[PDB]
Amino acid sequence: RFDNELQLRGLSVEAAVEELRAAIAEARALKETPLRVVHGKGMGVLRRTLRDYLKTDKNVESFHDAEANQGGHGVTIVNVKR
Repeated sequence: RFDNELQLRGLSVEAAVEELRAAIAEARALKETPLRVVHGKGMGVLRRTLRDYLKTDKNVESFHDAEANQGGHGVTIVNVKR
């Protein structure tokens, strides 16, 4: 069980990006990091599109897959700028 988990499974790419962008902006304002982005594995459509978005989000310090024990490739960890 975790804090700052964002549930994006079953969303469209556009909807998921919009939610992720809002969540990150919120986290930056509240000085909260890291975020756990729960997108699921599927055919990897959400993961790839959300990683693609994250490479240029102004608020992001870094991002990577979760550890194997904590969702792996179905979760992206976002380190938000402090």
